[PDB]
Amino acid sequence: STIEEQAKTFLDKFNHEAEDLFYQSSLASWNYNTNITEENVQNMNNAGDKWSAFLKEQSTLAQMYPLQEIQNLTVKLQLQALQQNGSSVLSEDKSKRLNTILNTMSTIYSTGKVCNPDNPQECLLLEPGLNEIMANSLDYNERLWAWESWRSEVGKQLRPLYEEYVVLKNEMARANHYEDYGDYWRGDYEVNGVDGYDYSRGQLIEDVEHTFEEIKPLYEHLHAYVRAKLMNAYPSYISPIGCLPAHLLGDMWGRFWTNLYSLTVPFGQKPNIDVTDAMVDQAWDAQRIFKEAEKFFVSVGLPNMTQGFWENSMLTDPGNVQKAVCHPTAWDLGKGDFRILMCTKVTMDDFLTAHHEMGHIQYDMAYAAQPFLLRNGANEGFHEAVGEIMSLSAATPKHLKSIGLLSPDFQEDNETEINFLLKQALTIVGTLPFTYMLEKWRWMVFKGEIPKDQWMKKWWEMKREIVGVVEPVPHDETYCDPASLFHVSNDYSFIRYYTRTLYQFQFQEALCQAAKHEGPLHKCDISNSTEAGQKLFNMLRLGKSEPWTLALENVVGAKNMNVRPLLNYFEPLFTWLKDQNKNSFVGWSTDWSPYAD
Amino acid sequence: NATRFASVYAWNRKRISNCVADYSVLYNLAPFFTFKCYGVSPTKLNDLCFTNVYADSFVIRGDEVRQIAPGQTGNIADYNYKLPDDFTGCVIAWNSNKLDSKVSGNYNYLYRLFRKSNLKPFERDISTEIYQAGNKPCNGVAGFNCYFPLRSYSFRPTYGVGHQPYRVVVLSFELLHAPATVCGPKKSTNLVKNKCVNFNFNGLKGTGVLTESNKKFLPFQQFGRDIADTTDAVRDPQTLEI
Repeated sequence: STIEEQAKTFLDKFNHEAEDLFYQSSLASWNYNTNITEENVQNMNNAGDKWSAFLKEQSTLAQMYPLQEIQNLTVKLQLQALQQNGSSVLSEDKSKRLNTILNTMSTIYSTGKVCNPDNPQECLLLEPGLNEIMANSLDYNERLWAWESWRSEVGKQLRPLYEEYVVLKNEMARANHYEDYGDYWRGDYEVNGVDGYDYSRGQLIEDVEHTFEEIKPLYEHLHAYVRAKLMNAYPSYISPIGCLPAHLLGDMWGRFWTNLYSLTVPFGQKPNIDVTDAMVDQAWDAQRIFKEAEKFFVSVGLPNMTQGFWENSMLTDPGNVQKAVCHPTAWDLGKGDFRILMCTKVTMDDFLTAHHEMGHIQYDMAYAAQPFLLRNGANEGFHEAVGEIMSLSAATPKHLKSIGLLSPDFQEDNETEINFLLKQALTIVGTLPFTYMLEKWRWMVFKGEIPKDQWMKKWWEMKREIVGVVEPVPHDETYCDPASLFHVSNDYSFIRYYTRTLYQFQFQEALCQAAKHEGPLHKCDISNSTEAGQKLFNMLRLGKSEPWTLALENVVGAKNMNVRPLLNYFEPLFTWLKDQNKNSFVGWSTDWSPYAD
Repeated sequence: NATRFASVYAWNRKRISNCVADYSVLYNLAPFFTFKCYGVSPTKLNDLCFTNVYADSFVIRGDEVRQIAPGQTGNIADYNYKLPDDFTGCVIAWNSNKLDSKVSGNYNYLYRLFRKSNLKPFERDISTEIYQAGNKPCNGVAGFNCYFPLRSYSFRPTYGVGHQPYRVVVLSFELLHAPATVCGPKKSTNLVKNKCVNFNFNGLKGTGVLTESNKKFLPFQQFGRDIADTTDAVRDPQTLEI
């Protein structure tokens, strides 16, 4: 009856079937990714609609009396993830139409069919087809087809389909006491209730701008190095003063720069570090590649795994009769369990993702006894930022010697680590301004300050001053260049990849200051140190019971988002790109266009 | 080793009284998943025994076995059950992936995570009370800052180490001022005859030579005495022989 005694009793009949109605869509989506039959897709639908109605049945009966009577800090930090009503504040003709437009947006992205209009008699499949023809085709007219036509037959009707989708998306968040849908992705970043550590949603707009100013000397030297090495490849297509064309970045849009590594090799006389030729001699199988990778988890100070991980999850593809989709996703299925489905091969990129997908297991292992609202990341990008600390530490040549992998007498000079660090520069730094200009494009079209004719004209004007690319053909107001990706078509957050590269670097810069490593941070390995886990164990168990401002105090000690771990990780990369750029053009300019002939 | 069990708020009281405990097939064989407890070691339970033993049957997650501790606070230890500071029992868990689970969700037994207040140790609360955290009443339904408690399980044997069905049987021991009734196993040795040896029987202790007796006896007796009040007879605790 007293007002101060009543803290929190929501987690009885909410937090026990928040997992369980998702559980019946968990394995039904997992059997959809292993056993694609005619009846293993129907159990995803009727059980996933029960969990989709569970978040709206309790939201209609939670509309009585307001929030301001609470005193405890543990009550408020879980309350923000349940009081979002979602789509249930609109009418009957407006709310259910959002469910139908999201099912027709993911179908044409996966089952698209676009090919050559000159000779359309042989027309190929998109997703295994066009992903691997970008790397080997050294022709200007061949790479022009795979970028232009894909947004010309798939993205031609999304432009009259995305304009009324943004308009209905403003109504579901303006009724949820927010200013827009633009801070709905920043709603997880909202910190309230602690004095001195208040992080509002309006503070995040200047914070991404503050960390982008010091990356402009680092990115424009990588912008001038790929361009200077494409003179012998493309002599009369790319200008040395202007920007690079966007249809030759190696992928479908230019988020990852991974296929431009073999053409921009600095020194071709020395071999790259390679595990693929030394794997087939010792005859490894699927049981070895997770057991010695779990030896990396014991040696820091995290406890062992029991028999439930080895007999439930399989690593081999179950025959050639049944199709199994094997995208690398660590399955966070509810209150702390992980079944791993990965089509493993003898591949270095498969070996680093074995430490990546198991790095999302070790974050959710420590708060497995915590509630499900606290069983999440500190933000959306906090889950994958603490997962790739095991992959950058396993690509270290000092770790490969202790196990028995590579040759025991391998030469390590100053010209060895530079080809490894420019491989990491097109994986970490190469996606960093590409994450910026799409999230700023999302924050400029949701508020509605711009007209309909400047919807796509603002997209190609940002890419010639942020990332330094220019389109070879111009687009009218009927096409869409950013809306043909995986995260935007299936309505996923794109802010989670900008904080993936920032929170990962803050943890690894201080992890071997506890383990007492002398040298650069790309030779830092966190193995054979039992005191290196104790700095992480108070951070791996804080989840959302403590916010992300107090989560960074025990490792790095910075309450704000800083750029200083990103600078001294690449300290040979800042010095050795300077002497080779004495005569080229630093940066980019807004005058060169390929269609301005 | 039952085929059914109960809820963690609907704990049955398996009253183990006037029994003989056999731990040579349960503790020494150990077919359970983990065998770890505090307070009293399980090797001291064969040589020490108690007045009244109480047991239960409940299946929980593998994450809630850290909550079952004397003096524990947290998620389960103050709102579903509470172990007291004088807890002299032991907590044994076993994975029950093939028996206690159910396909298409386990929707039969329920459990809680929070409560109105801190419960007493060994409290059987089966209430369906209506909560009110703020200043306006709820009239039986939930609300903004108004919640309600009572939801069931999520068990399935295809996943990892977090929330598999772990059958936890807490064998609570209690020593009272009453004498003991349930005591565990103790080993036996062979019997030698016609030699001056020592005696360590069930109710006898001495030193003498065992010969064949030619007298009559009562089977509810422990020993016998001669005309000079000395112990000259012993009954075997296993066989009906003097």
